[PDB]
Amino acid sequence: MIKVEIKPSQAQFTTRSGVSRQGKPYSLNEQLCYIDLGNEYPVLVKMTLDEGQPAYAPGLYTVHLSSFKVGQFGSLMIDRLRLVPA
Amino acid sequence: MIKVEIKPSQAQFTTRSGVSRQGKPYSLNEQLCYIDLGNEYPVLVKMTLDEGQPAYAPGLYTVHLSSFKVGQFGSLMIDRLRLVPA
Repeated sequence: MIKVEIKPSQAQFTTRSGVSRQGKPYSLNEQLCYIDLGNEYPVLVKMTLDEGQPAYAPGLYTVHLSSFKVGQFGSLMIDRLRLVPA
Repeated sequence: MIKVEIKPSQAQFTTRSGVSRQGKPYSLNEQLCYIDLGNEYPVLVKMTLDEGQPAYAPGLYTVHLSSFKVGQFGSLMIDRLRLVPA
């Protein structure tokens, strides 16, 4: 299991916006977290949240299976990091 | 945990080859597996193995932490799927 931590300082999201190729508006919410990838300290990682989802609260989380998909070259890829409480 | 299965029919790798941009030869070994992504049946996924590593034997496996890296846009990515026995 991948250990992900949302620190007290990471409790908010920021929002970027713009317009798609054929006219539609979009908004993307982004939140930071720390993921332990087995180095000396956890590393900082940016997450784009799904529509209508609040920022995750501070605490410990692991990665949900829906984070993954098979890509166009047939290998596994991350679609978007989606989290569940530890 | 991601459940990965190497079936009896997937016990071998195939090898692709070629030459890099500035002259070096390369060989890449590829092996297939089934990964349970929570749909009605597991899906077929292609893996590129690391240098000097044999094909994984038939059986159940989970994903090692070294499979992941932070990408150039700061989000988590899969580098190469690396497995350990379940």
